[PDB]
Amino acid sequence: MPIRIAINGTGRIGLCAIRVASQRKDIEIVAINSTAELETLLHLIRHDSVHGHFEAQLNADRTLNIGHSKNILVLSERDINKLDFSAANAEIIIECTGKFNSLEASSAHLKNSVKKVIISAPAQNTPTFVYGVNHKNYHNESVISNASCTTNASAPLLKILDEAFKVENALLTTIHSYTNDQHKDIRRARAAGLNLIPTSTGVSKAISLVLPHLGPKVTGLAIRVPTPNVSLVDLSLNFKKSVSKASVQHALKDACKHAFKGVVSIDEERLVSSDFISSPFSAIVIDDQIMTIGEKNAKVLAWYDNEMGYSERLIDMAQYIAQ
Amino acid sequence: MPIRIAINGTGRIGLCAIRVASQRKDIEIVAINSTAELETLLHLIRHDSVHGHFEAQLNADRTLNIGHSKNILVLSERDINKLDFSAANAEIIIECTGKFNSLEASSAHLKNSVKKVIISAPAQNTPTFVYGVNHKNYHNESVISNASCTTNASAPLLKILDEAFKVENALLTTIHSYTNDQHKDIRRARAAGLNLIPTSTGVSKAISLVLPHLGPKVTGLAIRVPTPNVSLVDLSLNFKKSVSKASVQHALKDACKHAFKGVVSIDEERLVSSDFISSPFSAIVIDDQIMTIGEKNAKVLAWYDNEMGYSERLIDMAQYIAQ
Amino acid sequence: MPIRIAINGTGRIGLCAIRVASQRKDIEIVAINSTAELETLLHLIRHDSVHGHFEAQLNADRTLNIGHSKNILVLSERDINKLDFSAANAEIIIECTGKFNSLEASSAHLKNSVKKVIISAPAQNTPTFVYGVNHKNYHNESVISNASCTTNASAPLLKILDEAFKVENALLTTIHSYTNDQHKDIRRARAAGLNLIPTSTGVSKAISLVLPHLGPKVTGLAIRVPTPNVSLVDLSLNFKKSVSKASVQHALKDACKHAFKGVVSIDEERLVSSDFISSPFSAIVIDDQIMTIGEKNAKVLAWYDNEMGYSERLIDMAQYIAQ
Amino acid sequence: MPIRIAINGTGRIGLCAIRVASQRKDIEIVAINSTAELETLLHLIRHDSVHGHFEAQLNADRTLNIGHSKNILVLSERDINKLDFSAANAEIIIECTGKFNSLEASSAHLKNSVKKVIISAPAQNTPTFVYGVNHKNYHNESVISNASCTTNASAPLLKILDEAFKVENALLTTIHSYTNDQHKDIRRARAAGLNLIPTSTGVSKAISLVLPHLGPKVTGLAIRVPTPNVSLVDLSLNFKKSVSKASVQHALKDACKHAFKGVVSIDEERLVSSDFISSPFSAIVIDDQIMTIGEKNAKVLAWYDNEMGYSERLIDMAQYIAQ
Repeated sequence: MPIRIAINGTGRIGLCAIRVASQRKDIEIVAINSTAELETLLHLIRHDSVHGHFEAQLNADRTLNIGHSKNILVLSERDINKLDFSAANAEIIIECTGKFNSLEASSAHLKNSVKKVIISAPAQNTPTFVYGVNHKNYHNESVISNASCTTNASAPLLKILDEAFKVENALLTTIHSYTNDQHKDIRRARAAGLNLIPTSTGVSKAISLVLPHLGPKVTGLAIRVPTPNVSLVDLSLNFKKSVSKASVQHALKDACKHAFKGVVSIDEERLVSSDFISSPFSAIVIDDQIMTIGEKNAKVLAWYDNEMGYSERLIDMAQYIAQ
Repeated sequence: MPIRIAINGTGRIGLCAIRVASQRKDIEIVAINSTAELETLLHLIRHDSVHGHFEAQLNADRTLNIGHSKNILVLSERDINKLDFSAANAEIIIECTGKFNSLEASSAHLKNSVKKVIISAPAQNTPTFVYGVNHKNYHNESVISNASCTTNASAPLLKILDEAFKVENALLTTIHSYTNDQHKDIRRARAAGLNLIPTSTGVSKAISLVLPHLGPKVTGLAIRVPTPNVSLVDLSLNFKKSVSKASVQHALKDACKHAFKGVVSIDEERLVSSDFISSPFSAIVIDDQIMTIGEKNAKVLAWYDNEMGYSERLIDMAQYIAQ
Repeated sequence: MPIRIAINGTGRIGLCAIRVASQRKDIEIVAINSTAELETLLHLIRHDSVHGHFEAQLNADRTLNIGHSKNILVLSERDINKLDFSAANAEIIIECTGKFNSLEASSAHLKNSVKKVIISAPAQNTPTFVYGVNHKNYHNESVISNASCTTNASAPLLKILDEAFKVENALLTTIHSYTNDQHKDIRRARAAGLNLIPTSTGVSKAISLVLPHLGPKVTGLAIRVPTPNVSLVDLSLNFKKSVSKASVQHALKDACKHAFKGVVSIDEERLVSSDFISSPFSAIVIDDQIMTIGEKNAKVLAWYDNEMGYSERLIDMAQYIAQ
Repeated sequence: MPIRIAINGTGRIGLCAIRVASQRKDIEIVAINSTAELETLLHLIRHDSVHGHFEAQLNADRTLNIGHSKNILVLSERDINKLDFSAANAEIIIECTGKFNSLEASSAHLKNSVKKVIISAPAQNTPTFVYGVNHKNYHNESVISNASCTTNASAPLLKILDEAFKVENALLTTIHSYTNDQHKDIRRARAAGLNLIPTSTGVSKAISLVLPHLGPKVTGLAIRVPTPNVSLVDLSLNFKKSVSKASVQHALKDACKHAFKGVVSIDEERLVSSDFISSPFSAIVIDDQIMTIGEKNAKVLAWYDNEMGYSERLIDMAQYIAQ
C-alpha cells in the first residue's frame, strides 16, 4: 500500500513537495492543509513562475487529483490543535508552514492516525537528517528535521571529500538566490531585491548535526543575491592528503556513480544557473571550475535549485522513514 | 601647472575617469576622444543610472567645462594613427577604449606632445601597477596598465594580510556585478541578465604581476551576477601565523589608517551592496563577517564599485607617474 | 512656531516622510512611532538602497536629531489605544502603518494634544485630498487621506488637460514599479519579482473623490513591473477641443509655470526612469513622447517616484491643513 | 517532399526558428549559417535560459540532427556573396542576421537553388506580411519581411476589432521585455537593465504596411522594461459602434475560434507574464482586464513571447509561400 502523507502548508516548499510526491507511485498524498481557498490552491499547483505548468484536476467531490494521488482532501485550519488529518488517515505529516519549527511545536501533530512528522526546515531540539549523509542513522524518531537547502547541498560534498582526502578545515560560502524566498541582523531589514546581502547562517552548527566530526572544522556564510531558485555553494577546503584538480574531479564523479547516485550529480557541459532550474539533485558539481593550490587546498563549486532538490529529498526521507 | 591629460574612449570607465579627474585641482582634462556626438557625450557625462547627475556645461566655443577642467577639447577620431591630441597639448593619455590593450597597440599614442599612456585594463606585454601595492616600483615606463577592478580590490588585501600573517596559500572568489558590463568560454555566450555565470579569470597571473611572491600561492575564479556595479571579493586564506577574527580585523584596520589610507576602508556599520555605489575605495572590508577556522585559516570579504574605485586609482596613478 | 507632527509607522513612506519633514523649517517632527529598535530605526533613516545616505544623529538623551527637527522622541507602541504622543505635544499625526486606513480606525489618534490625522493611503469613509487638485476644498476635517501615489500623479494631469481641452473620456495605464512595495485577486498570489502583473486598481472611484466630474469619464488599470520606485502613468484621452502634440505640450508647460508649480514638471531632456529617483514632483511629463491621433485624441506619459513625490505632497498637506 | 529551408544567423530569432522548424513534418532544415563554432551552435540549440532544454545531436559526418531535420549542413560564412547554400539545395532562406534588412541586401541570397527569402525583421523597400492579417495578399514575391514581434501582436487585434466595431482611432503602448534583446535616440545610449525606457517605434507606418486603411488612424510607442521575453501590448481604441466589456470579449473569442485560430488566444485563467514564456501565439488576450468607458472606447491588453510567437509565424509564412 502507498505511504499516506499529508502536506501542512502551501508556500513554495509545500507546493514543490506536492508536485514531487504526486509523481511517486509509492506515495499517496491523502490531504493538504492550506490557508488558500481551494481554487487558489489549485491555481498555485498548476502554474509556477519558475517550475512551469503542472497537471492537476478537481474531482466532482472537490478533492484534488494529481498524478498518483487521485483523492486529496483539502483542509484549511490554521490552529494545529484543531487541525485533524484523521478523515484522510494520514500517517506522515510533511510540515511546511514555518510556524512550528521545533520538537515541542510539531509534536502537536502526533495524534489520531499520525505516526511521524518531517519538518521542512531546521528545527529546535529536533533530530536532523540529510539524505545520503546520515539518514541511515534514523532510529524510529517520530519528529525529524530535513535541515536546510544549503546543508543538503554542502553536507554531501563535505562527506565525499572527507572520505577521499580527510578534511582538516573548510570555509563555505553560499550564493543564495532569494527572489522566491518568502533576526538581530540589521541587513535583513534592507531590500533583498536590490542588494547583495552577506549573512551569518550557523554553518558549523548545521554541519555538526549531520557530520559531527566535521562541524568543528568548518564554518562559512551566505551572500543573498536577487536571482531566483538556483544557488551555488563554494567550498574552500584544506585536506590531509595531497590533491590535484583531476583527483578531486575523480573522487566526486565516483561518488555520484555509487554512494550518492541520484543525490549528487556532475556538470561536464559548462552550463549556467538557469539550466538547473527544477533540478532534483541536492548538488550539481561544476566539474571544470574545480581548482587546487599548493598540495592540500581545493575549491569546489556546486549548483542546486533551493526548492526542488530539497523537496525531492523531503519525499525520499518520507519513503525511507516509513520503511 | 596642472597635469594635462586626455581621455580616449567614453564607455563606462572613460566617463567615470572624466568625472573623477574633473574634481582634482592638480589635473586638467585637456581633451576627450569619443565616438559619440558632442551633445550625446555631454548627456552621458551629466546623467548616469547608477552614479546620478553631474554638473557639466558646454562653452560658447563648444569645448566642455567640468569642475576644474574648464576648456576640454572634444575629438571624434576612431583611427589611433590619425588621432591627434596635439591641439590640446596632452601629456598623459588615459586609454579607455578596450581596442588597444597591448604595449604595441597603445604605443601608437606616443607622438607629438604625449609622453605617457595608462591603459584602463590588463594589457599584453605591459608593465602593470596597482596603486598602494606596487606603484612605487614605477620607473618612468611610458606605457603602463592599471590592471583590473578585481585585482585592484584583491591585491591590497593580499598584501596587507601577507605582511601581517604570511600567506601560504589563498583561494579568491569574486562576485562580479555585471549589469553595467559593456573567449573560448562557452558560458560567455549565455544571457548575463538571467544567470549566475562562473568564469575563469587568470587570478594567479594577475596577482603575479603586482605581487610576484604571491602569484604562485593564489588562484580563484569569478561568479558573474546580474546586479550593477558593486562587487564583492571573498578571500579564503591559509597563513603561517595563527590568527583570530579579532587579529585579522585589527591588521586590516591598522593598514587603512596607514599604508592604505584612502585605498582600503573598513565597514563597521553592517551595510549592504547598494550603500557602496560610487565608493572611491579599492576595497571596503566587511568587518563583522571576517571569520577564522582552525588556527591558520580565515575568510575575508570586501566590497568595491567596479567602476569608481578603479577610476579613482586610475587618476591617482596619472598624478603619481607625472610626479 | 513650527507645526508639531508625529510620524506613525516607519515603512518606506514613513521613512521618506521623516526625511522630507526634516528639511522643512516650518515643521518640527516631535515624535516617531516605530516597531523597530532605536538603533535599527536610525540605520534605516541614514541608509537607503534607492534614496542614498542621509544625515541623522542620536542625542545624548536618545532622541533623534535630523535637520530642523533636533529633539525627536522615539516611541514603540503597536496598540493605537495605548499609543500616547502627548509627551511630545504632537498636533498632527502622519499615519503611515497601513493598519488603520479608515475613518473609524484612525480616529483613535484623536486624543490629548492631537488635532488632525493625515492617512498616507486611500482610506474607507475618509475625506480625500490631492495637493494641487482639490486641497483648497479642505474645510477643517480632522481625519483626511492623501490618496495614492498613482492618483497623485494622474489627477493633476487630468485636471490640467480637462481645463485646457475638456476631457470626454480617458483610459489610464500605470506601470507601477514595485521592487520596494512592501485581495480576491489571484495574480497577487504570484511572484512580483519575476512577472509583469496586470491589476485592477479602482481608478474611476479614486479620481471621483478628487475630480468628481471626471470620475465617470475615466477608467484604467496598473501593470506591476519588477523595477524600483520610478513608475509611469500613460493617459489616453479623448477631448472635446481639437489638439496637436504642440498644443498639449504648451498646455502642460503653462500649468507647471503657474497653478502646478512645484507639483508637476516637464522633462525636455529625454531622460530615463532612473534619472527621476527621489524626484519631489507628483508627475514629470515626458515632453517628447506626447502624441495625438485624429483631431481629438492624445497620449501623455509622466514619471513619478512612487515614494518621494507622494511624501513631499504628504508634508505639503500637513503644512496646508495646519494653516 | 518537405520544404527545404536554410536559416541564416543564430541569434535569438534564428535559434528559435531552428527549434520551431525542427518540429514541423512539412519542413526540412537543410542548412544553418552561423558565426559560432559547431559545438557552440549545438550548445546554444540545446540549452536556453528562457526556453529550456531541447534535444539535438551531431551526426557522425558533423551535420546536425534535430527533430524531423536529420541532416542539417552547418556553414560559417559572413560574406553573403561568398555564402553558398547550394550543397544543401535550400529553396527558402530565413534571414535572421540583422545585417541585410533591405530588399537590395537580402536579394544577394537569390542565386543557385534559392527561390525565396523571408527577412525576420522590418526591412526597407520590402513587401511585408503578417500571418493572419494580410498573408493571403502574397503574390509570389521572392523577398518578403515578416515585420516585427510588436506588429505581429498588435495587427491581428486591430484587424479583429476593426471588423467588429470599426476603428476610428487607436493609441498603442507596447511594454517591450528586453532582457534578451541583443538611433538618433539618446535614450538607447542608456542602461537597458536598470531603466524603463520610452521609445518611438514607427507604429503608424508599420500598421500601414499590413492594414493600410488603419495606418493613418493609429499611433503609439514602446516602453522597454528589463524583464525577459514576455511583452504586453495595450491598445486604447475609439470605435464607431458602441461597445461593452462583454461585446469586446465576445468579438475576440469568436475570432480565435475561426479566422485567427492558432494565431490569437484568450487567457481566461488570470495568468501572469511568466506563464506565457514560449507561447506559440502572436497574441494572448487578457480577457478579465478588457474595459470600456463611454459608449465607444475600450482598452485591450495582450501578452506575447517576443521570440516564440514571432518564430512560429516565420515558419508558418515559409510553409505558406512555398504553397
